Amino acid sequence: TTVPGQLVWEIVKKNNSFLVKEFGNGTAGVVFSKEPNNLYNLHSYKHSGLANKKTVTIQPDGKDKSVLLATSKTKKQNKPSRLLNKSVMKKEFSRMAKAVTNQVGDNYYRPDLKKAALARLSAVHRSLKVTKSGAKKRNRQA
Amino acid sequence: GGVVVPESVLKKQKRNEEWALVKKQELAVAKKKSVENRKLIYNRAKQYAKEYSEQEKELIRLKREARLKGGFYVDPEAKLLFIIRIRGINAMPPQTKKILQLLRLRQIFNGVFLKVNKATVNMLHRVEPYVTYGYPNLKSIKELIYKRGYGKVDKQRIALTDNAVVEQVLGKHGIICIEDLVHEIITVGPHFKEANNFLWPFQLKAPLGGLKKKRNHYVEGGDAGNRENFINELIRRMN
Amino acid sequence: GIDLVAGGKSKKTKRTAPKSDDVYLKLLVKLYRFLARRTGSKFNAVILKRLFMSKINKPPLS
Amino acid sequence: VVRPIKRATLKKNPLKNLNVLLKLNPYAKTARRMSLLAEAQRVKAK
Amino acid sequence: AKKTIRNPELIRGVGKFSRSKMYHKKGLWAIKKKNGGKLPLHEKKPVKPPKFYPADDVKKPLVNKHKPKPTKLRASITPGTVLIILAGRFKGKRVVFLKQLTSGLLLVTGPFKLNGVPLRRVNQAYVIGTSTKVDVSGVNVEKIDDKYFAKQNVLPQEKKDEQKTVDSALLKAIEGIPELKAYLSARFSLKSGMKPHELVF
Amino acid sequence: AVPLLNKKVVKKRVKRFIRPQSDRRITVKESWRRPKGIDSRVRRKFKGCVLMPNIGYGSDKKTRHYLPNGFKKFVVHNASELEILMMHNRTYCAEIAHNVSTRKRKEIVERAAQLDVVITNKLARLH
RNA sequence: AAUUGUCGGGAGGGAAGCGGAUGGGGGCCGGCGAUGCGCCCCGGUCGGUGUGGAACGGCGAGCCGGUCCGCCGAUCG
RNA sequence: AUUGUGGAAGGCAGCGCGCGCCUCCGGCGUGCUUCGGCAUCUGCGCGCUCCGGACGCUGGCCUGUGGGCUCCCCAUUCGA
RNA sequence: GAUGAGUAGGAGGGCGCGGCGGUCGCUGCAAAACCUUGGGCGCGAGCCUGGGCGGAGCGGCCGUCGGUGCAGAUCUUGGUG
Ligand SMILES: [K+]
Ligand SMILES: [K+]
Ligand SMILES: [K+]
Ligand SMILES: [K+]
Ligand SMILES: [K+]
Ligand SMILES: [K+]
Ligand SMILES: [K+]
Ligand SMILES: [Mg+2]
Ligand SMILES: [Mg+2]
Ligand SMILES: [Mg+2]
Ligand SMILES: [Mg+2]
Ligand SMILES: [Mg+2]
Ligand SMILES: [Mg+2]
Ligand SMILES: [Mg+2]
Ligand SMILES: [Mg+2]
Ligand SMILES: [Mg+2]
Ligand SMILES: [Mg+2]
Ligand SMILES: [Mg+2]
Ligand SMILES: [Mg+2]
Ligand SMILES: [Mg+2]
Ligand SMILES: [Mg+2]
Ligand SMILES: [Mg+2]
Ligand SMILES: [Mg+2]
Ligand SMILES: [Mg+2]
Ligand SMILES: [Mg+2]
Ligand SMILES: [Mg+2]
Ligand SMILES: [Mg+2]
Ligand SMILES: [Mg+2]
Ligand SMILES: [Mg+2]
Ligand SMILES: [Mg+2]
Repeated sequence: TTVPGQLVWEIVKKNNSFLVKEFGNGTAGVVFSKEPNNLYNLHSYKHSGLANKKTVTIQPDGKDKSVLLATSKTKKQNKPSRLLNKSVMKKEFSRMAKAVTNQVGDNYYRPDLKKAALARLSAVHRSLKVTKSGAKKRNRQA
Repeated sequence: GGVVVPESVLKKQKRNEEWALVKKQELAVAKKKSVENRKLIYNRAKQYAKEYSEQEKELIRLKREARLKGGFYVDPEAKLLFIIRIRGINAMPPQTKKILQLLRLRQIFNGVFLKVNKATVNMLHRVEPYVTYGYPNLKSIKELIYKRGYGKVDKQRIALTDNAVVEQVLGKHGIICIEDLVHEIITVGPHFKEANNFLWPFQLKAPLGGLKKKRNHYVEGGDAGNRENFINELIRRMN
Repeated sequence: GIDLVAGGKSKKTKRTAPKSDDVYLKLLVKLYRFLARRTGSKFNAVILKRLFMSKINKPPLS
Repeated sequence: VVRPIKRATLKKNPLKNLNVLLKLNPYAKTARRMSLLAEAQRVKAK
Repeated sequence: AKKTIRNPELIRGVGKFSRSKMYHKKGLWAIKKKNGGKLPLHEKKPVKPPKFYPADDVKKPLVNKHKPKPTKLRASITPGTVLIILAGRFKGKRVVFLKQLTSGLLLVTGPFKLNGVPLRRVNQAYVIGTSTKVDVSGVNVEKIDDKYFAKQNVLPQEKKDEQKTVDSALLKAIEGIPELKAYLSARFSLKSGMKPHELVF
Repeated sequence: AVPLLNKKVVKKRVKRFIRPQSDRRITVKESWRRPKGIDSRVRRKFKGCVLMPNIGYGSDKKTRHYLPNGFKKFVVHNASELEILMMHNRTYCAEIAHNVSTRKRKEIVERAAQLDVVITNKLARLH
């Protein structure tokens, strides 16, 4: 959020319940964020699911290899129960890829997250296929 | 028909082409300026090359002319010196330490050019055992600037890979190419101070073949002091 | 060896950022970091530097 | 009011690399050609 | 059109004639007249959806302008030259050099009858070229190339006949030179006090 | 998973920095301590003595903290934390925490196979 | 932990240990080292323009969209 | 002999072949010249190269008596 | 782009110990401690992990706090050559 996103980032960038830090604060330090609306799970203002009004969520939905595509509604920032515009997709990857491009880049929602969303969709879709059948290739070549 | 482009995107897109248009014009304007400069530096280099040969033959003619008349021809005193530091930075008396800093010789085997005048010569006389110097020939000046020449741009050491580096600093003085820089140094032109200061002190290597004795003067068989035209022989082995 | 002082490095210290943790001040610093860089205005550069300064270096004006 | 939005070159020895020398001193090519031609005439003359 | 290069090179990258001379030879003056006193101006020469989007942007290597050149042939090695193999199972044997293949390797023959070395490829770095030359004018190896030595054990009869056809033309030349047959039938070796850096080959 | 790293790992030093005289005295442990003594020959860096660690030994920043397999380690304690590496499976490899039960390791290992996430110690305590 | 016995490996011409560099002998390590990818047809499986509904969205009344279900056409992926 | 750091740019620089003819190691037009020559005409298109940092080919080997090792014991040269 | 010595001394950024306010987890399908010729990471303080032993607790992260880090003191107590 109800306040500017830049202000929220100043507050939550140091400490929040979704911040995962390991190996101290030296060179070995590794930082990740695990909020559901962070495509790359990176602790950055770009990918933050807390400091941006417009965010993209792509994750498995229920069963039957369904993929949920949810985007935060701009006018519902103060209504958590109705903030997400969910869209369950259960078609081919090509159809799902077009839907993500339409709801992220074509409407100028978050064009800077188009690449991340498609990669996120690609990763989620591949994992669903493996779960149904199981691992068959080690993906170690090249 | 199709998603309506928001006003913000249109405004950014409109300005991008304007910047691109202005940016594009620079290449066309710069390209024409560069083309003219290549002809300019080509003719200057041709002119400088002719001048060097004429001076060499002019000196020979004068010496022969004096011989024919039975007199003597005193060659003009050297206008340019090349100074190389041959001693380290340990156990430095305060006076020598200050003078070497003013000469920009802060490291052993560093080298610099120096104009000849009573003020500079007297300074050099006071650091005689710590340096060796002489009169550099055209070959030595070319090799140093071409192989180990670096320009001081905004107090940074920049390799003289392109003539643009030379023009960026010395352009206002008429020096736009490395050949102009060579000509200014060799002839000690009106803008020698700026041209010479623009050159970072040369970081020479240890001499191939070594030194005789750094602790004695060149006259005694050592390596310190004025060796006149024999500095060129040392420059070959250290460049 | 090289005859320099402290290896040619600066021994001067100046504030490159505010010491405060005030989130609003940091947003102002970000705003005027951009203005100074993209405009080259001397006014913006002066404003940016004074935002770093301590309390006693920002005295009140009656 | 914002102004328009805006790596080290490996130094090569012009005394050995011809193209590098010509980039700095275009007249070097003319000097090189004349020296080669002049030597050829002297060798032939002898 | 022009039959020979206009500007021969005195050295690599430097032509014999200057820009002013080349303007006369290029004929730009003649071209200017034919086009109304102006040099003609030309014009510049005028998909499937991905099945997987990588999470990390792919990096492509920068352009390298250096192109490999064909392997050079040592001046000491000329067709018909006798070579000494320095490595491998045939180390020390003296063979006859036939030609250089496109890959840069040397095509050599024993001949197989004299020393049991068939048509084989030998790297130039592992041979020494002697001063002995045997005529190979009558030897035809135009049919042999790199593909002739490419894998895909019994040696097919086709290659055995091919060896004999090339070998036969070479035996007559070898027999002409006295003591050359025995020379090619004996391996080179170093004896006591024999200094390789002093030997003449 | 194909590691994204392509530059070779160059270790400036593979030997550890052992505390001076830790061999002589049992009570003096091997963990490094800077010798502060006035006469300490190790502190004064006499040749033929124990070496002291300094910043010069710093490894290349591009290959720092990379395991020999070509990935960086991230410690996971449950299945949920494993999912954080879904979009970094070419850069980060998971390692199950030492104190995770064998029952919960099976879930993590199974989930990692679906996500193509490398597990460094996937064979731990399953026999 | 100091310290002791035993079994096993190894070394030793008035100390031993330690830094650096290899080697010998051990011990240990399959993310210690891949086996995929692209294009073809055989079969199998699973979904497909234009009109109807369901629950919503982006831009700000109105335009501009995707998801899911059904019906036609299309006949590929 | 040592070495390939970078991974966004076919840029910069110097040339070649076409855009006019000839007998083709060369010849044919202005300006200047020390009579040898000359960045005086030398523009465009497509290419080449000592040109904004290494690419290519081949073989060996891949559960072996193989490979690797920062771990262990020991030996040796130098240091201590 | 330049540059790298450091006792006494100063300062910065970090490592580690035990609580407290929060937050995220682990554990009888085996926590802490301890053992190891297992392996790895960091210039380093240290950290992560395999195996063993053990049989009931423990850890990460943010903030905050302190009876918070030992080779020496003819140091203290206990133990042992
Ligand atoms: K024992
Ligand atoms: K080389
Ligand atoms: K192998
Ligand atoms: K030793
Ligand atoms: K806690
Ligand atoms: K351990
Ligand atoms: K604490
Ligand atoms: Mg002294
Ligand atoms: Mg230097
Ligand atoms: Mg020598
Ligand atoms: Mg001496
Ligand atoms: Mg003395
Ligand atoms: Mg130094
Ligand atoms: Mg100091
Ligand atoms: Mg280490
Ligand atoms: Mg002392
Ligand atoms: Mg354990
Ligand atoms: Mg014990
Ligand atoms: Mg590279
Ligand atoms: Mg220091
Ligand atoms: Mg603790
Ligand atoms: Mg032990
Ligand atoms: Mg801890
Ligand atoms: Mg307490
Ligand atoms: Mg205390
Ligand atoms: Mg104690
Ligand atoms: Mg003490
Ligand atoms: Mg005591
Ligand atoms: Mg006691
Ligand atoms: Mg006793």
